[PDB]
Formats: sequence, structure tokens, C-alpha cells
Amino acid sequence: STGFGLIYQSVADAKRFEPAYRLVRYGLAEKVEKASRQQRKQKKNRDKKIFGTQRRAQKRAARRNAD
Amino acid sequence: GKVHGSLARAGKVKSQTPKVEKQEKPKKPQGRAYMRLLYTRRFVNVTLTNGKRKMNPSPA
Amino acid sequence: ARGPKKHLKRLAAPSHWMLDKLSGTYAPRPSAGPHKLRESLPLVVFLRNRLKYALNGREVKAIMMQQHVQVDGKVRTDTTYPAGFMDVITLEATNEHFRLVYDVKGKFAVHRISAEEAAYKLGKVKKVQLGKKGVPYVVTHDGRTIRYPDPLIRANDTVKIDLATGKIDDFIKFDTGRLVMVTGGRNLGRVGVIVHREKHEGGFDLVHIKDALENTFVTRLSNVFVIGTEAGKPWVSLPKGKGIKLSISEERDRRRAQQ
Amino acid sequence: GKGKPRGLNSARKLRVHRRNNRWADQAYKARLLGTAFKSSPFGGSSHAKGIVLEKIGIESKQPNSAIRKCVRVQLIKNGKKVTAFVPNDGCLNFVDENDEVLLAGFGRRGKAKGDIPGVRFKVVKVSGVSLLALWKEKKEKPR
Amino acid sequence: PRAPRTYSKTYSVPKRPYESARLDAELKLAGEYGLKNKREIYRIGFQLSKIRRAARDLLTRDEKDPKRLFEGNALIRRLVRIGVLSEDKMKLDYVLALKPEDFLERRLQTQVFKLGLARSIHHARVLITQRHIAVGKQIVNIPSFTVRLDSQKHIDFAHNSPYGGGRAGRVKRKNQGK
RNA sequence: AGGAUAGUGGCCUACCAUGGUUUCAACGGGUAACGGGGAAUAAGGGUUCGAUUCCGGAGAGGGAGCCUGAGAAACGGCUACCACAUCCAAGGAAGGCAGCAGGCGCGCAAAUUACCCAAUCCCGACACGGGGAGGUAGUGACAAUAAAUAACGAUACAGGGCCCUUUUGGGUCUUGUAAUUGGAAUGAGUACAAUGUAAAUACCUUAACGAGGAACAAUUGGAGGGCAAGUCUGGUGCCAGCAGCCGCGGUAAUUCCAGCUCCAAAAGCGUAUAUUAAAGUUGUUGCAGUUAAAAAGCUCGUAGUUGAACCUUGGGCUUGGCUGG
Ligand SMILES: [Mg+2]
Ligand SMILES: [Mg+2]
Ligand SMILES: [Mg+2]
Ligand SMILES: [Mg+2]
Ligand SMILES: [Mg+2]
Ligand SMILES: [Mg+2]
Ligand SMILES: [Mg+2]
Ligand SMILES: [Mg+2]
Ligand SMILES: [Mg+2]
Ligand SMILES: [Mg+2]
Ligand SMILES: [Mg+2]
Ligand SMILES: [Mg+2]
Ligand SMILES: [Mg+2]
Ligand SMILES: [Mg+2]
Ligand SMILES: [Mg+2]
Ligand SMILES: [Mg+2]
Ligand SMILES: [Mg+2]
Ligand SMILES: [Mg+2]
Ligand SMILES: [Mg+2]
Ligand SMILES: [Mg+2]
Ligand SMILES: [Mg+2]
Ligand SMILES: [Mg+2]
Ligand SMILES: [Mg+2]
Ligand SMILES: [Mg+2]
Ligand SMILES: [Mg+2]
Ligand SMILES: [Mg+2]
Ligand SMILES: [Mg+2]
Ligand SMILES: [Mg+2]
Ligand SMILES: [Mg+2]
Ligand SMILES: [Mg+2]
Ligand SMILES: [Mg+2]
Ligand SMILES: [Mg+2]
Ligand SMILES: [Mg+2]
Ligand SMILES: [Mg+2]
Ligand SMILES: [Mg+2]
Ligand SMILES: [Mg+2]
Ligand SMILES: [Mg+2]
Ligand SMILES: [Mg+2]
Ligand SMILES: [Mg+2]
Ligand SMILES: [Mg+2]
Ligand SMILES: [Mg+2]
Ligand SMILES: [Mg+2]
Ligand SMILES: [Mg+2]
Ligand SMILES: [Mg+2]
Ligand SMILES: [Mg+2]
Ligand SMILES: [Mg+2]
Ligand SMILES: [Mg+2]
Ligand SMILES: [Mg+2]
Ligand SMILES: [Mg+2]
Ligand SMILES: [Mg+2]
Ligand SMILES: [Mg+2]
Ligand SMILES: [Mg+2]
Ligand SMILES: [Mg+2]
Ligand SMILES: [Mg+2]
Ligand SMILES: [Mg+2]
Repeated sequence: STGFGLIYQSVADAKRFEPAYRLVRYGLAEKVEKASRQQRKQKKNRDKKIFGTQRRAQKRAARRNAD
Repeated sequence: GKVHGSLARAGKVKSQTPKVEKQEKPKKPQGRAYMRLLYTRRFVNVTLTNGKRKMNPSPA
Repeated sequence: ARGPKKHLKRLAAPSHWMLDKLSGTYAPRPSAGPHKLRESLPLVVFLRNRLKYALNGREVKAIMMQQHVQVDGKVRTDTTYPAGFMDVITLEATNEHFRLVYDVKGKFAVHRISAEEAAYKLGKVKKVQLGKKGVPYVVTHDGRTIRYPDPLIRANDTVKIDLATGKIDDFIKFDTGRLVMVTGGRNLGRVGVIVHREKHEGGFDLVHIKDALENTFVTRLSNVFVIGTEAGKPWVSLPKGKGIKLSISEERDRRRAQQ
Repeated sequence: GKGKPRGLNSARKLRVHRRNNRWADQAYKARLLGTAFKSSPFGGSSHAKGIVLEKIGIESKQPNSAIRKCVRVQLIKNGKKVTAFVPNDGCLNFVDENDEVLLAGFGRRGKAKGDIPGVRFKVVKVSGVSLLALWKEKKEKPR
Repeated sequence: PRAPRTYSKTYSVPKRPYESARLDAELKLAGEYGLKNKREIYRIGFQLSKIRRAARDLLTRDEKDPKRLFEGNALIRRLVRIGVLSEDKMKLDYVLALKPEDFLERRLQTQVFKLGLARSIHHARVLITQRHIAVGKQIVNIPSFTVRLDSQKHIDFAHNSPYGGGRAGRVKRKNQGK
């Protein structure tokens, strides 16, 4: 078999100049947990319809729905 | 020109052809083996008839 | 087309970068800078494709953001900075100094130079004219503006840049017998002496250049860079091969003997 | 002097004369006139779908004597009506009125073939199923 | 998008489909070299048909022409390298005289049978296809692999093959293990 | 001369002249016309194609007009009109997939409403964010490469090959037949696992499993000629049908429908259409014009094409590089 290898002068140096996925392979880091790309994009576009703080936007939306 | 005619005889011959099943014959070899079979049949055991050579001689 | 282009298709990149077809759809678009787009070399190609220090484009940005890379004695963090002819690249972490000089095959050679030679550079004078308040200045090939030049310096001459103060140490007048490297055309990278300058008013002046092997070729004046006061006296160290172009049969014979 | 100019500066006369005379080639006229685009029932296409209007039957040419069993098809793309031969023993029974049939040429490139008069197309599929598959009992007609 | 990847066809069919002389020559030629089909004969003829075209263009040039000297010698050297052209026929006139049997001699299938490792030429192909033959220290399972002169001496059974010091195969292990 | 423009310019205005293009084809019309790099075929010369991986141009339903900005007459910006078209509490409001995927329609004709910024690059105030640009997989017989569907023995029986030999009878080693008999070999597949990757799939490696009718069963077209391969058997009987063309079918059909056998190409084979060669049937190379198609009824004649010969030759002296030998 043929591959590629890196050896750093220290573990601290290795943790700085390495991709995240390789550190997760070796157990030196935890896989970051995030929503799917669809959810992140939909949330970003949903926040685009709000001007100002979310607290103001939902309180004003709540006032309109007198229910 | 004049164009018409009865359509009742469509498929006459094929319909009345007596059905005959294919005998469950041995498979023929595939690929390189079939070329091996043909080469010998034409250049190793020649079946010529003193200058009369036939691939598919009918029985006569 | 509504504005400046910002992308570079892989197939449309300059051929001397020697990029492969299938590594991706796009190629590094050199930034605006001292050197023209077609005649430059982005630092991403140098650190990853040439030196192979970086394995990918993410790593070359990591190298430059730690302040390691210096061009002409100044730290540069632009990964697509258009480094060009005669530029000095310094990596004091690896203790290496490079000069960008064309090799005879038409590409930018990996030409290591000493630290003593890395303290200056040469620039081809494009124009001499008067600035505001009647102050003369010189524009070199890398966009440098040097004020108060020697009044004998004219266009097509070569100046020696102090490269730390930006001043002119001394110069070489453009004349017959000067050592020259060709910086454009199909004779790019060849080194020889000027034999004859042929003038054409309203057109392009042509220069006849003789190789060290007494081979003669003609190239445009815009592709002529004076690098020495005479034959065998270059002002910078030349890359391996000394800019002498060999035929393919000669190269095949040389390769057979070497191996 | 062979009846054509030979001078070195007579290329325009030579170019125009050849251009004028290729119009005598009927194959050339059809390519530039776009006759397939304008006059052909298929509009230059290799195939065309249509709806079966009626089963009729065409009398063969001399010295042959037979009933060539065709159908009348109205093309979907342009509404034109053409006659299409139904090949093989008994494939007319696979074709019913108001079925969707895929047509193709007879292979003589706009002329009638053999003793079939005035027919330039053949039926390839009916109801989206190949007529050959139906004939060899590989598939069944969806009905 | 990404740059296109080049590809090209490696064969060409005859212009006349039915010709007893060509059909008999091909079958006689296929039987001798244990070929699977006629396409393996078309492939040799295709690359030989374009070798002749290259040789004709150089032969029209004057002798001592730089292109003729460089590319002609390289083509001869390449043909000598794979053993198709003899060491005493480096003249570019014997190149035109080459024949398809010269190319079929240098296939891996031909050399395995001709080195005595197999009883017949058809045994050679199945030995190759079944990962038994190795050239150097690399297993090669392509029957059309063109053997170079320096690779000729290194054709033998794979070190991990049952016939070359490896373990027993699937069938033997099932019988002797009961 | 001015105005306007970033700037030249009838770009526009005022005044003034009568000019400008054209048979060397202007102008107009058509284009199943974006241009080019290029593609197919190709002895040479050519013919056909180029919507489409790169470059330039143009457009964002059709027009027109603009704001911001260095840069847009931008459309995943605005304004207005036209055609479509959405919600409505009937007062009003909001649109632009020739972006990715997807739907309808159109059709002979073309795939998933998937994953990701890990690679390639781009953008930003930026080492960090974003990117249906892009990459990965899905569908995918568009094309392209390599390449399985069996191999080898043992007996039998035949012939040749030889040898002991006069043939006889044998010894015996090369082929062919074996519902006539074995033990070997392997990947298609599956799979622990490792590799692969951002994560996977697949590929590559590889334990265990995985081939006798080795049912792990090759097909597509043909068998009169062209054109390779049946005067076999049954059925029909100018019917049904075949047949690119010539032709076949009326009771032993070499051509139909079938069975057997055989031929061609084979993971490919057939059909339709276009195109190229064959086509020296567009002919410059390179056609033909008495009778097969084709010299205007006859002269003149402009453009076009084409146009007799003739002006430092010979001699002499040195002169370098090459190449027989
Ligand atoms: Mg927000
Ligand atoms: Mg917001
Ligand atoms: Mg600059
Ligand atoms: Mg600089
Ligand atoms: Mg044509
Ligand atoms: Mg009618
Ligand atoms: Mg249909
Ligand atoms: Mg034959
Ligand atoms: Mg003016
Ligand atoms: Mg102006
Ligand atoms: Mg076109
Ligand atoms: Mg158009
Ligand atoms: Mg194009
Ligand atoms: Mg185009
Ligand atoms: Mg179009
Ligand atoms: Mg395409
Ligand atoms: Mg484009
Ligand atoms: Mg639209
Ligand atoms: Mg802006
Ligand atoms: Mg635009
Ligand atoms: Mg836009
Ligand atoms: Mg707009
Ligand atoms: Mg849009
Ligand atoms: Mg879409
Ligand atoms: Mg399709
Ligand atoms: Mg779909
Ligand atoms: Mg990225
Ligand atoms: Mg995409
Ligand atoms: Mg990939
Ligand atoms: Mg199979
Ligand atoms: Mg599997
Ligand atoms: Mg698997
Ligand atoms: Mg993994
Ligand atoms: Mg068949
Ligand atoms: Mg035939
Ligand atoms: Mg025949
Ligand atoms: Mg007969
Ligand atoms: Mg014919
Ligand atoms: Mg009978
Ligand atoms: Mg009979
Ligand atoms: Mg009969
Ligand atoms: Mg016969
Ligand atoms: Mg026939
Ligand atoms: Mg038959
Ligand atoms: Mg075959
Ligand atoms: Mg031709
Ligand atoms: Mg020809
Ligand atoms: Mg003719
Ligand atoms: Mg003629
Ligand atoms: Mg004639
Ligand atoms: Mg003729
Ligand atoms: Mg007459
Ligand atoms: Mg007359
Ligand atoms: Mg008359
Ligand atoms: Mg004259």
C-alpha cells in the first residue's frame, strides 16, 4: 500500500495545522453536531424576513394574532 | 390506385403453423471457446469432399 | 460584460503554470499587482505545485497568515499575489531565498539564490518622465516608482534596486553587447548578447540575439530584458542551464548520457 | 481549353459557376431548400407518433398479388395523415383504432418500396410497446 | 465545468463484411493465438494500419531530416523494445514489412504458453485471467499485456499462487479438509 | 460652430454643400445562422457539422426607462406598459427557474425536488463565515477502454506421426470423437475487516462462503444473388407474408411461417433519419455537351477573364562550408 504521512514537532503543533476530519479519525477531537444543510439554509432565509431582534419580531407578530 | 380488401385473413399462415418445441440441446460455448471450436472445424479436421467443401451439407 | 472578471477557468490559465486538467474546474486568478496577469506566478502555485510545501489550497493560506512569506523584503498575506520576474521570495523559517527567473524551457525556474544576492533586484526601465513639481522618476517592470534617478538612465535600460530602500545603486545602458534574457515570445528564457537592434518607426523594434552557442534568434524589444554589462557577466545568478536552448535530439543525447 | 476559364485570377467565376451548378443535384436542393422541413410528413425527423384512424389494406403491384395490410395514421406533431405498413404475419391484429403508434421510414428515404404503392412508413410501436415484442410474445399489449 | 477527458477508439472494422479470404485468415489467426473474438484482430490491424501511415510520412522526407531522424529512431527503438522488431532490422523499411503475428508474439498470453508454464494457449489465458501469472513482483491479469524484452525473463507463477508456492485453492481446501 | 459624452465621431442641433454604396453584386430576402478554437469522414484535393466542457458576444417572459455604484441600461435591482398569472376579509397586495433539483406542456428525443464545502476556486471587515460555483453519490447500453461466459487431464475409440517391421500383427506419440470420467483453478456475487471518503457507496486489497447441465444456460440479425452460410423436414398454396435492390409464394418454396443445421458480429446486435467515403454522379486537381441530358439562330459588344517576342549573358580570379574515398 502507498499513502501520505505527516509528523509534527508536537501534539500542540499538530492540533493547529490539521484538518478537523483527521483529528476526529484519531480521536483527538469530537465531531461537531449541526443541523442539515437544508435546515441551516432555511433558517438563514427565514431570519432574512425579520428586521431587528427576534424578541421584538415575535412579540409584534404575537400582538397581531389577537386569537 | 384502387385500395381496399378484406382484413379477415390477417395472420393466416402463422396462426395455423403447427407449434414445435425446441429440444433442450446442450449450450454452445461462449467467448474464446467458440472461436476455438470454429478454428479446428475448418483447418484441423477438414471434411472436404475432394474439392467440395460445405459448411452446412444437407443430408443427401 | 458589466464588470471585471473574478474567476479563472482551469483551461484558460497561463500554460507555464503547468496545471493539470482534472484537478478542478477553476484556476487561481492572480490578483492585481506589480506584474501582469499573463506574466505572473501566484503564490499558491509556488508553495503547493512547485515546492510542494502545501498539500492543498487551505494549507498555503495557513502558511502565509503566520507571516512566514516575504516578497521583496515585505511580508505578504495575499495567496494570489502576482509575483513576477526578478521578485525575491524570503522564507526565514526555512531560511530560503528565491528569485523568479525564467528557465530556458519557458517556465519559472525554481532558482535558489544566496542571502547576499537576495538583498537587491533588477528592474527593466519602462519609461522616464517628469512628475509633479518637475521631479523625474523611473517606472520599472514591476510597477515600482523610483524618484530622482541618475539623469543618464533612459528607457529599456536596467537599474539595480537596493530593494530595502528602493533606490538605484547603478544602472546598465541599453546598447550592443549587453547580456539579455528574453521575457516573452517563443524565445522566452534564452540568454544571449545583443547583436543588432533593428528600428521600425511606428512599429515594433526587433533585436537580434546571439546564444552562447552562436545561435541567432530575433525577438521583439518588449520581450528584451538587459541583465548584464557583457557576455558572461550577469548581475544575478542564472538558473541551471544558463539559458542556452538545446534541440530535442541534443536533449535526448544529454539525457541518455546522464542516466 | 476545356471550356472553363483557367486564369489564376478567375476564382470568382469558378466559385460562382460551381455554386450555380450544384443546384442541378437534387440531393443538394433538398438540403438547402429544407424540403424535409417543409414538405416531408415527418418534418425531417426519423420517427413520429400518431393515432390509428382505420385498418384498410393496400393491393400489391404487378406481377405480385396480395393485400398489404396498413393503417391510416394522423401524426400528432402536425396533424397530417399518412399510410403506414404493418410488417410481419398478423401484426395488424396488434393495432386497433385510436391507438398511439410510433412510426419510422421504410428506409428508401422518401420513396415507396417494392410493390407497396404510396407507402413510405412502417409501424414500430403500438400503445408504447414494440410491435416486434408483441409478435414474438415477449411482451403483451397494455389494454 | 471541469476540463473534458480525452478518449479514442482503438480498433476499426473491415469495409467488406463478407469475404471468405479475410474470414478464413482471421479464424486461422484467431485459433493460433487463442483470441476471444475478431475485435482482438481488428485492434492489432488498427494500430498496425496507423504505424504504416506514420512510417510513410517520414520516408517521404529527405534522409538526415531532423524529424525523420528523431521520431523514426524512437519508433524503431520502441518496436525493438517490445521485441516485435529484430535487432538487425532497424531500418524503417522493415517496419513497413511488419505483420500482425509479430505483435501477437509479444502478448502475455503467447509468452506464457511459449515459456512452458501452460499446456496450450487456451490454458494461458485462463491462467492469466485467474491471477496466476506475475511479471516482476506485480500480478498481471491482462492477456494482451505486451511483454518488453527486459520483462521477458521475469514471467513466472505468482508467489501466492497454488502453482508457485502459495496456499491451496478453494476446491482443494474443501476436499482435503473433510 | 456648438451641445452632449469618460472621451473620438452626424452621436445630436444650427447653418451649409450634394454627396455616400453598387455587376469586383450594393440594397433586399432566407437561414431548420450566435462567431471561433474545433467535430465526422478522409490518397491528394475536398464535403458536412460546430446549441454543447475554453474564449468573445447576446439575453434573463416581451419591450422601454432608470437608481446605486469604479463598473449594470443589471433583471435571484427598481419603474412603467403588454401577455400570462398568485392571495384577498373585494378595501388592497405581490410576481419572473434560458441558476440547482423538480413539475406541466411539447415532443422521436434527455436523469435525483439527494450529501458537502473535504478538494478546485471565488467573495467578505476575514487564518474562522458563505458559495446547487464546484465536488460526491443516484438515474444513465450517449459515446470510449480493457475484458468472463470455461481450462486441463485420464480412459475409451478413430485416423494419421513414427518406430519392431515386408504388408499381416503390433509397439507407440500428435490430432478428432466421447449421456464417459476425474481432480485442480478462478471471479461475478457476498461478506467480516482494513483502505477509500467531509461522511458514505463503489473501486483496490482480503479471512469464511461462492461452478458440471459448471440452470452462474449470449444475444442480435441472416442462410437464392449482392453477401458468409441449406435445393434439409413440416405447414401454406399469387393467400398469409417476405423482399434496401434483383426478386420469392399457384402442393418436394434454397426467399414466407416454423424445427434442425449453418453463417456474421458479439456485450453487443438490428432498424429509421441526416451526413461523409464509395461520387471522376459537381470534376481546381478531375466529368460530360454529333447521336445517351446538354453549343444561345447569327454577328456586334460592356463589365469579367486572358493576352507574341525583346533589356547582364558569358568568361576569369580567389573564395568558405559540406558531402565519395
Ligand atoms: Mg439575522
Ligand atoms: Mg437578519
Ligand atoms: Mg503593479
Ligand atoms: Mg513588488
Ligand atoms: Mg449533400
Ligand atoms: Mg385525404
Ligand atoms: Mg408510441
Ligand atoms: Mg467463410
Ligand atoms: Mg464640432
Ligand atoms: Mg464627442
Ligand atoms: Mg452554422
Ligand atoms: Mg437562430
Ligand atoms: Mg464551437
Ligand atoms: Mg458554437
Ligand atoms: Mg436553434
Ligand atoms: Mg454533445
Ligand atoms: Mg460561455
Ligand atoms: Mg422562459
Ligand atoms: Mg457594490
Ligand atoms: Mg446583461
Ligand atoms: Mg445576474
Ligand atoms: Mg432589465
Ligand atoms: Mg432567476
Ligand atoms: Mg431548473
Ligand atoms: Mg436518450
Ligand atoms: Mg425527472
Ligand atoms: Mg471549498
Ligand atoms: Mg451543481
Ligand atoms: Mg470521482
Ligand atoms: Mg452469460
Ligand atoms: Mg460484492
Ligand atoms: Mg460489496
Ligand atoms: Mg471510514
Ligand atoms: Mg436467430
Ligand atoms: Mg442474402
Ligand atoms: Mg454465397
Ligand atoms: Mg439448387
Ligand atoms: Mg441490391
Ligand atoms: Mg407440400
Ligand atoms: Mg412442403
Ligand atoms: Mg417446401
Ligand atoms: Mg442451397
Ligand atoms: Mg433472402
Ligand atoms: Mg427458414
Ligand atoms: Mg464471430
Ligand atoms: Mg473523395
Ligand atoms: Mg476520390
Ligand atoms: Mg456522372
Ligand atoms: Mg457524365
Ligand atoms: Mg458522359
Ligand atoms: Mg456526368
Ligand atoms: Mg432524341
Ligand atoms: Mg449552333
Ligand atoms: Mg431554339
Ligand atoms: Mg511577356
